[PDB]
Amino acid sequence: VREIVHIQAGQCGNQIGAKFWEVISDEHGIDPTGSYHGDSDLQLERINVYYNEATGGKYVPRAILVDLEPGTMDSVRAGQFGQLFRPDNFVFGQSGAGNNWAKGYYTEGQELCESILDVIRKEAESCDCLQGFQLVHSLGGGTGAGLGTLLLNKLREEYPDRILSTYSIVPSPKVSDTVVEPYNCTLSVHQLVESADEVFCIDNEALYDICFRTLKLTTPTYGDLNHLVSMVMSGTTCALRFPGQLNSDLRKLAVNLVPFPRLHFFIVGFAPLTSRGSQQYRALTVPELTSQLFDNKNMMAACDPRRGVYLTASAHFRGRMSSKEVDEQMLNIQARNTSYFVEWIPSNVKSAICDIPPRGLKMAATFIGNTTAFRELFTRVDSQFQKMYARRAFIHWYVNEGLETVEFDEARSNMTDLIQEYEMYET
Amino acid sequence: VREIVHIQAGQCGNQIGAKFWEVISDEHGIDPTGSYHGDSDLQLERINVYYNEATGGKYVPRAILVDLEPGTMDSVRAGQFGQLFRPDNFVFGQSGAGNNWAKGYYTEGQELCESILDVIRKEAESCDCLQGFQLVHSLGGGTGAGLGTLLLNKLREEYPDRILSTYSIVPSPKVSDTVVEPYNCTLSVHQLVESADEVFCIDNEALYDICFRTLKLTTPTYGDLNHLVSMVMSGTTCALRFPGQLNSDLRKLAVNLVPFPRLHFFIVGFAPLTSRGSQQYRALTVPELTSQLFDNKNMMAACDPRRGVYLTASAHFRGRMSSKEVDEQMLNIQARNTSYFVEWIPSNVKSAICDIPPRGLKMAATFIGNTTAFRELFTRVDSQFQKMYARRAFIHWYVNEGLETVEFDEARSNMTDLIQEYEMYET
Amino acid sequence: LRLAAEKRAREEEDRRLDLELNQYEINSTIDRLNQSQANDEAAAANGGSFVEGKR
Amino acid sequence: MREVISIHVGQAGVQIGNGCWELYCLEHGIQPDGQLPDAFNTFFSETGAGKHVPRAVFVDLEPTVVDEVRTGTYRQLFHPEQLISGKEDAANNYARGHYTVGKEIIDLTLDRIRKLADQCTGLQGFLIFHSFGGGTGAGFGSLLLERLSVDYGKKSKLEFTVYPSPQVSTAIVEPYNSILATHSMIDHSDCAFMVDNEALYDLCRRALDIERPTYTNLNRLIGQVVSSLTASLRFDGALNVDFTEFQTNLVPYARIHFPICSYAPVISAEKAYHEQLSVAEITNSLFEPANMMVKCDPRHGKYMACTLLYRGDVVPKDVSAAVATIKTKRTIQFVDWCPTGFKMGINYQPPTVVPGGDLAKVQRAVCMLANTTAIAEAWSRLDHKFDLMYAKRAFVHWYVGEGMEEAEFPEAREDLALLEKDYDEVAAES
Amino acid sequence: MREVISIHVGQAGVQIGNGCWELYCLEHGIQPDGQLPDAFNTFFSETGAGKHVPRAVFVDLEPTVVDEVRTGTYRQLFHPEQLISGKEDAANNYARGHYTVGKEIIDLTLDRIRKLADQCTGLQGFLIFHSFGGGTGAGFGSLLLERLSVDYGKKSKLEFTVYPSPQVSTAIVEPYNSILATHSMIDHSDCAFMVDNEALYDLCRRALDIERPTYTNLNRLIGQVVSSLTASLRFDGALNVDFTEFQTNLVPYARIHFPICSYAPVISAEKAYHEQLSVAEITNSLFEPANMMVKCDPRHGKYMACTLLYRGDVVPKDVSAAVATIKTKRTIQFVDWCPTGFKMGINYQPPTVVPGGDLAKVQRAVCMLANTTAIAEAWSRLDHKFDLMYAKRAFVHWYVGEGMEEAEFPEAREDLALLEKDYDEVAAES
Ligand SMILES: Nc1nc2c(ncn2[C@@H]2O[C@H](COP(=O)(O)OP(=O)(O)OP(=O)(O)O)[C@@H](O)[C@H]2O)c(=O)[nH]1
Ligand SMILES: Nc1nc2c(ncn2[C@@H]2O[C@H](COP(=O)(O)OP(=O)(O)OP(=O)(O)O)[C@@H](O)[C@H]2O)c(=O)[nH]1
Ligand SMILES: Nc1nc2c(ncn2[C@@H]2O[C@H](COP(=O)(O)OP(=O)(O)O)[C@@H](O)[C@H]2O)c(=O)[nH]1
Ligand SMILES: Nc1nc2c(ncn2[C@@H]2O[C@H](COP(=O)(O)OP(=O)(O)O)[C@@H](O)[C@H]2O)c(=O)[nH]1
Ligand SMILES: [Mg+2]
Ligand SMILES: [Mg+2]
Repeated sequence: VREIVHIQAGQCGNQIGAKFWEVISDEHGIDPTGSYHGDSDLQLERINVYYNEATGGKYVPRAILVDLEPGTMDSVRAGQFGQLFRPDNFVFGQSGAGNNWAKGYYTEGQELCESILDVIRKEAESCDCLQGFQLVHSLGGGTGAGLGTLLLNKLREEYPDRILSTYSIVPSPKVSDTVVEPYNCTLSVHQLVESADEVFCIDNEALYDICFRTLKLTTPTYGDLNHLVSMVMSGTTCALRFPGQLNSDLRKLAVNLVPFPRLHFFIVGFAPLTSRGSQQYRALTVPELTSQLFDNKNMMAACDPRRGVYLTASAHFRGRMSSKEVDEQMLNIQARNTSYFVEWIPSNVKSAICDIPPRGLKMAATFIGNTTAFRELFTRVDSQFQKMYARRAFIHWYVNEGLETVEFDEARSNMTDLIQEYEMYET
Repeated sequence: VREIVHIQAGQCGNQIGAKFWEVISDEHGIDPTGSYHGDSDLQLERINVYYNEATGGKYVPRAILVDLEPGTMDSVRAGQFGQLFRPDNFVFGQSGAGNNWAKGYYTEGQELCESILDVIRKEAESCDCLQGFQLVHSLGGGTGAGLGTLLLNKLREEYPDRILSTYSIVPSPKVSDTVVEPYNCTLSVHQLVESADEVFCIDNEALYDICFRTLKLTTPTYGDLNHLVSMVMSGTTCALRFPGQLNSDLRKLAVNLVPFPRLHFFIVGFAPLTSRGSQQYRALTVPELTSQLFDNKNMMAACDPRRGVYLTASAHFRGRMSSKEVDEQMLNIQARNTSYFVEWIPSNVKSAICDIPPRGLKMAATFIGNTTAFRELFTRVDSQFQKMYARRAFIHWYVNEGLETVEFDEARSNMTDLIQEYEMYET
Repeated sequence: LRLAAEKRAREEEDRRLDLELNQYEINSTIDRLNQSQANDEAAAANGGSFVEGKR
Repeated sequence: MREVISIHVGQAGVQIGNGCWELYCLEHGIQPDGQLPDAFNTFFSETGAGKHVPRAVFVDLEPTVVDEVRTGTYRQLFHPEQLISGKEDAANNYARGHYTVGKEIIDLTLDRIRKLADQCTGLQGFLIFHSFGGGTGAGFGSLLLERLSVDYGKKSKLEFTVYPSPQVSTAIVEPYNSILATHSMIDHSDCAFMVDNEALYDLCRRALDIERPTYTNLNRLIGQVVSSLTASLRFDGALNVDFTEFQTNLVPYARIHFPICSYAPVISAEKAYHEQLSVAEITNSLFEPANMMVKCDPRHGKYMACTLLYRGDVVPKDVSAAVATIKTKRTIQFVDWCPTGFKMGINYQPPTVVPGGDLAKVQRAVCMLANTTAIAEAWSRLDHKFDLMYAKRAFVHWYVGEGMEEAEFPEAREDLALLEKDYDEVAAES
Repeated sequence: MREVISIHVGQAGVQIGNGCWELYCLEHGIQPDGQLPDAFNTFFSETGAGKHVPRAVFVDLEPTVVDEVRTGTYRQLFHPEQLISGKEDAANNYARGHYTVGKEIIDLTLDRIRKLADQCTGLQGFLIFHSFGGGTGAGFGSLLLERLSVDYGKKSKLEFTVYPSPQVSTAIVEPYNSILATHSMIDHSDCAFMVDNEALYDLCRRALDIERPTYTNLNRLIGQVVSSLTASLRFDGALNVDFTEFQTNLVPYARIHFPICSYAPVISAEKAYHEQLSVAEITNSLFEPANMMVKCDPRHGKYMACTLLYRGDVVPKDVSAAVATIKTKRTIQFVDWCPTGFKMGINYQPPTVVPGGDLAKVQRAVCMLANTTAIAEAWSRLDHKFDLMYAKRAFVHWYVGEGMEEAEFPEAREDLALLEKDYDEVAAES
């Protein structure tokens, strides 16, 4: 009884979130019509974490979907599992997104803000207990980036104690789908640092790299990319839903990995990812997972850990496995790569074991780590933003909405200070 | 044995009452021909409250129909349940309504009033006991607004002890169907404040908003709006007709809800309402009814409770349910939202339970509240009256009936004093 | 012991009659008279369209 | 022989009485119709042949609740003269149930209760049931006691009243009604026991495993207390306690008479399978704050004398060890000028069960009536609730309009303040 | 008779407990349902009918571990009151389990342990289990001990805790919890036994023959030590040792109480086929650093008083020869003011083997409890780890926000610092 409320914003959030419920529904065993047709009693133990039950044996997810234009919504209901969601949690506007952060924050955000909060209030106050919320959005756009940050303040004001876990997609370095991304990403960062507890950062380029290097997919689509992200979201909350030999929920993760309030940005990775031809050669052992997780290529964010130093690391294991073997690997990897860890924190690796694995896989692992390599990703957007801002640019589109030019300077100042903060703690 | 006399005056009142008898007759199981064909012995326990029995098993309602022109009387005569009423109870004039308050109150009202009062007298004196009266009328018209006040003063003169509960519809804030309503409503307010014990205000606009938002009805005719309002009349007096764990009649409600002699205007609501096809997504329980009742959108009057504060509130519950569940819910909603309730009145929420819910629902609820938010509505009509009165304008049509200009100033003076009295008690 | 097993039998019976509520969603939707079905009343046939005013 | 008269006033009284007479009839073995398929005479009269009739008077100012009994199964048991119904209820208004409406039916009521006592050769007390918040429970109940004091004099008049809960409230005008009825109760009543719904709800959820109780389940709990309370007059035992013994043993002064009640063991079938429930355990269960039927912490104040009643195969040696063990509890405070502190009672007739019941089939049980200064915490609560409303004259117009004088409002406040002074002065140091 | 109460806290305490009760129920001859197909009174009570119930309480702030017992095969054995589960765990935060969440459930637990002590006619001690790094194990464990100290006082409260390993670690904030809990444990506990997972991993792989163990195998090893520890109170023996004797014999001062554990023979069933395993053999195997359940070499320090427990076929003559031989071994040191240095006990009942068990059916086995200065090595490692993180204050903000004042952080460091030099003075000789 540690319920979690799920919020999806924008095109990125709705498609990632829709694929997310396909994963969980099959894990728990819920038919797409919403009825339980499962195979084990353990599934119905703690389905209350994510679902409400409609009288009749029909289970409804705790999902709230937000967008400024209804185009993406009807694409979700056209999906196989779209009938599952409650029709009244569909909250959408009747205006173009604009791909504009200021337009989403000031003009269309305020109109939708009041309606969304009450929809949040229904699901937040319908359960016996509430641990935290779960936000899925991208930062390069205007809808999820703009309105997502505004809702993040209101959630913090009303519900300070609860865990505001957010998952973010960062604009890519090489090829990106929007010109004005440096403006959108820089402004959004100010709200994430002060409001949310936990932030996980995903880069689209690394998702492509994993597909071509490891999975050997000849033609990857956005379905395959979004499938990888859903696994990490599934893994983190698995400790809530199933029994295990060593439990670790969200609040344990925040306490251990976060040493200071502002340093809470994370990278993730998932093992085992097996090539379709290498399956016959790979013998699944616990050390085999350890190799994939700490390998730099497996990281879902295009920031190389070797260029920085680790502060904390966390690994989650799923399946029945030896406790000695898991604990020995954390010692082994820590002691054999000592140059990448900070001296003034001993035992930088946290570990956990959960008993029930994903379907088809007899053992799997999840990795969450915090490192100084993030200075790379923020320096990237800062450089592009400066040149786009030294001369004025598309900026007039934002000024005509109500945003003041001083907000950009404040946006860069806070973003710059977080870069220096990670510089200091490397020493 | 707590009989109640029902009077229908004007177009709006007549059609609401016509639907209102369909609700009762189905709930008791009386054939449209006036004969009993029901299914439970409990229906015949206390049918005497609303009906008279004609020798032969034919049941006749205690209804009196009033209008100034015969148009609506013929409309009811052709209705499905038209034959139910007693033909001698149809009293009407032979002149146009005129949409004039002064004309209805002074010119045509006096000749009709002496006959109407005697029509009341046969039914009021025919029964073993008589607790109160029931009137349905509008407050923007010429017949209901004017003649309803005239009969209310006379009924108070003859029956001082009885509860003169009336049901009124207020002119809408955005779009309304008459040019000269502000004159009509202002003049009627003087009478209702001093003579009627209980007044329930309902707005047509909130009825439409409930229709789209919850009922999804694309084209709501006047049948749906009157049926929704008919639910509230049926809910309030249900405690007299059926047994329950905690009885609460009209006088119990007056003493509880009304703290001072002049603050007795009420806002009403009902739950649950069925979203087409979406009812399969909803698990109806006692906590779910509580969510709708204190949801501000389900209020039938277009005055926002959140902009004011509450003084007293009352909820009825119908069906076999837990008494602990009811009493815990009232406490929960009062403790979680302390800002909207007054300190110098503790336990602002009254509760009650009835055993037999209406047909079609295994449980249902009724909400009645009294709040300072009525100041929004009375400011509306006072403002339109003020800028119309300064120019004089349409007064030309009321003066030629015998109404002095001094009555307009007196009517505003009492109306404004009522607004101030709500202002002062907010402290 | 017996009274405990008897007690659980009563609860299962009570939940069955709780789950009956799917019956009265049928009435709520099938309620055409109450115009949750949007009847289009009063014989629209273009000779007239109306029998009862509000209809 | 020996006999008690039961009067039920208002909904909260008659609805409890329905549960009490179910338990009483099934315990002795009388069918609901009044025939048979001993102690019968303390609660019933034998009309002849093979039929029995209770000693009860059912009264409420509105006919809905009473007509349920007239149409229910027990319609064959009662004598129709006993079932009295008014016309229109008191609307939760004290003035309406005392001054205007109450006096319309009081003299009809008093003839029946007096008539019922003529058949009663050995009367020794009365049992009267109230709800403080109700208009009829408070307004008409006050008018009833005022008359019975002169009608019968030095006969113990015991009451069983539902005291308003700290937070759970169903009437807005509830704080006004309790103080007005407090003045009339305090002079005439011999002793009035306290129960409240809020503690019964939590008790009915924690010990008895019920997810969502109703008023029905709470009523069976109260019936068990009265059945254990009166069992000394009906069944054999080892230490009989008469009605008059409660009057002297429990109350030290005239105005400190209000006790609180407790019962043990209240347990479900599955837990009683695990617990042994001997004499030592059940005695320890009584003194916990959770088992108190009034949601007031005894640890805030101190104890005066308590009375203990045991029903079952209970041996006197175990009883003495239990209370001596209780006196070793340093968390339990007793007042120094009551070093005796206790009266005991033992009876052989075990507790009795009901079809469709909630309780376990235990071989022994104990019932507790306790007098404590802790309930002074409850009065200061109710006094404060009254102060906010009357400071702004919140509901005076309704009461004054129905014959009540305003002058009673300060006077009833004054008497309560004297009661509040009397309690902590009693609890003061030796 | 003579009883002992077992209390289990957190994930480590609970799943150790169901391992222990699996052993005890199999050993005594009772089905998991509590029926039968003696010394029952030491661990069990007899309910209604011939059903038995453990004297145990399971406590945690999160329901996952407890609900495993509730749906498990042993579910009918326990009384549902004994299984206490919180709402949300302590998140490895000492402040969260001590101040904020711990005080939400502390008073509910203390009633249940006290109520279970009423059935304890001859209560002589408690057994309490912890894991130092956990929030509930440390934070709620300290509050439980602090309250229990004033409740009972002169009763021997023995603890059985898992000391964080020298290098194997699963929590980063692990040093913070151990030191803060250490200050609370040192004043209130009578005696607490240290074990660590890292040594139990090495023993269960080297001596006992398993490639890849889990926590399940380790918990069974712990159950053997407690089973032999309490065997003196249950079954016959030539030299009995009560709980109170362990308190006096082992600990020289108030603060130096912490002993370490050892057991012999730990041998797989194939290896047990080779050797006779006489009394001298098992005594020699006890003292090697490989068999120690705490991964600190005693050769770094010196021995004060040691307690030896023999079970099975051992004869008192052979014991005296064995201990005399061990005194001749010059790889074993003793402080000069402990010339006696030993407490020995002999019991006749051999250990019990388990279905799906790992150990062999050996008919003579020995257990050792020894207090050594080699434990001072462990404190320095833990103290060093605390200082590195505290210098830059890596996690203070989480603890302060959950009700802790910062001033407690240096205090627990000081109290540990005194204990560190406390050990050196005792290590000196004159
Ligand atoms: N235990 C129990 N309490 C009840 C029951 N019915 C009502 N009550 C309590 O009675 C209190 C209020 O008193 P009323 O219900 O108004 O009783 P009354 O004396 O008849 O008052 P009127 O109806 O106005 O004449 C509430 O707080 C309820 O908790 C019942 O069936 N059992
Ligand atoms: N020997 C042994 N140790 C265990 C076992 N399970 C957990 N531990 C140890 O317990 C420590 C972690 O603390 P927890 O067991 O989770 O104790 P806790 O009080 O429940 O911690 P919270 O989850 O915060 O409540 C780790 O060092 C583990 O090594 C077990 O089954 N056997
Ligand atoms: N990983 C991933 N990225 C996506 C998906 N759909 C869109 N994107 C990318 O997300 C970025 C921002 O999307 P956008 O439409 O601006 O989202 P919004 O403004 O918040 O509604 C674009 O560059 C897209 O290429 C998806 O399904 N998965
Ligand atoms: N709810 C409801 N309102 C109506 C109906 N018919 C008319 N009205 C409203 O009632 C208001 C005044 O009615 P009116 O015809 O003047 O009543 P009159 O006083 O008898 O003449 C108008 O603004 C209408 O919008 C109806 O059937 N239902
Ligand atoms: Mg009443
Ligand atoms: Mg725990």
